[PDB]
Amino acid sequence: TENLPQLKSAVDGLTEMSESEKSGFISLVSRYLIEWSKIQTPTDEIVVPYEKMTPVSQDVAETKNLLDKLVVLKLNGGLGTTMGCTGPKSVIEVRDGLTFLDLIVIQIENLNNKYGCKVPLVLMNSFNTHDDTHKIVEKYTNSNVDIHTFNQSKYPRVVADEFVPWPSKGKTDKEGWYPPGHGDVFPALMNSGKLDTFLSQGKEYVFVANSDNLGAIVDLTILKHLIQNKNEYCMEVTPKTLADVKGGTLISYEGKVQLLEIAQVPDEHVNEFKSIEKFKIFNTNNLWVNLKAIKKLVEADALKMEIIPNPKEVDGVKVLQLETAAGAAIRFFDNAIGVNVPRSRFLPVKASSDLLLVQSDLYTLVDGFVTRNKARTNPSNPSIELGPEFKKVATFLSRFKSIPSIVELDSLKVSGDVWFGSSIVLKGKVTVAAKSGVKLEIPDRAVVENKNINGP
Ligand SMILES: O=c1ccn([C@@H]2O[C@H](COP(=O)(O)OP(=O)(O)O[C@H]3O[C@H](CO)[C@@H](O)[C@H](O)[C@H]3O)[C@@H](O)[C@H]2O)c(=O)[nH]1
Repeated sequence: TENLPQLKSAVDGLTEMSESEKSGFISLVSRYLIEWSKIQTPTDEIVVPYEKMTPVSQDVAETKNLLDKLVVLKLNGGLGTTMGCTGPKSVIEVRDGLTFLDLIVIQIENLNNKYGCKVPLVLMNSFNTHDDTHKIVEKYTNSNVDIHTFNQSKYPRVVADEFVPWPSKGKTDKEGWYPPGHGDVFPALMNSGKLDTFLSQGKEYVFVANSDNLGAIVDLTILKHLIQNKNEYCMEVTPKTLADVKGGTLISYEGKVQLLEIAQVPDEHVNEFKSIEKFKIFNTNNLWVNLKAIKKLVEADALKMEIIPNPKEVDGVKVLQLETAAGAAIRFFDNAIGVNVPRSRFLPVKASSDLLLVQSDLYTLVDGFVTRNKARTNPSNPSIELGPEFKKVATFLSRFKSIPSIVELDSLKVSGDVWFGSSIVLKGKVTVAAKSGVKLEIPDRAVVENKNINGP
């Protein structure tokens, strides 16, 4: 529906929304209420190859000067629900009993203890993760890193049929609201005052990343490039692969580079994105942004990102949750670029199949970094697919007495009730399928190479 003044009225009726939230929400709604025959590929001048960038000098002074201007920030608004875990997704243990946050903290600690810098870490969480995060972060109280947190905007989900805020019908508990996407990082950094708290200290850029992307580590070649070339925004993209279905690509449109996402794509064109031909790059959501520019553009209300409707059905009630993507803000910044980086900077962990990959001998932890085995000569990881039986992390761990060796694996598909013993080795293309009513136990020490195991 589209009665806007009617919508504003109800929004102001919702007392728990702060004034700044009511405003930002109404602006989104207002704007809510793609000539494919023009889409272009960005030139190499706009999307710079990382290998062409100049590394820092041997004098640590240059490193300290750059680090003294930096603030690191992570995206932590999500829960561990997909992987059968309660709490923030960042607090799931990924490698060696260390959580995603623990590894990110170690990494920055290693930076601060290494260079004598005091780069601060900022966590942007959601109401669906704030208090739990608040509790966990205290563990790092004496760590050599200042951990800052803040909550991004809390907006009312909108009932789609009648177009009114769900809280107005009385859905005022947690399921009545939602965080408006990571694009909200810009106004929320302002609303939180952290931006002004960092500007009063000297920071100039924020490195933004998904909390569950293990490949998102600080890269000095990239930070250097933005400083010397005055790039106010840099989006790390990676070559698009068959695995990259759900996400965005960077495109040139109207002579500027911009994120292209599914809502903007005409019906008769959805598989071309999926292709490996038309679009050859894919956003990793590792974003580098200039802080003064964020302040300037948020206060001027310039960040007009495309809306992502994300519809859901809760308790039966079909609702709409309008959101935005951080990468879509790239078209509003000056001298903005994409940098095409190797997939080692893009290791998302979204299912227990990814944990199998990261807990196996394909990787090891090195000073807080999940480091790929170099004995793996072929860059690509093995494709791993596990049935629902492996969905909950605890059940996944119960089903692998030890994580099997997969350095020599091309692909593993597991289905049905399957339990694995310790010290197993898997090579090539492997499948294990237990039929209904059957439980399959892979004994300890088994070597499975290019085999289809369909029963005892
Ligand atoms: O309201 C929200 C929405 C998400 N997140 C966090 O944002 C991160 C990214 O979200 P996620 O759903 O994992 O990914 P998408 O938003 O689908 O994609 C992002 O990340 C992909 C790289 O993994 C890029 O290709 C896409 O351009 C970029 O939008 C996660 O850590 C979330 O915790 C928030 O902080 N707040």
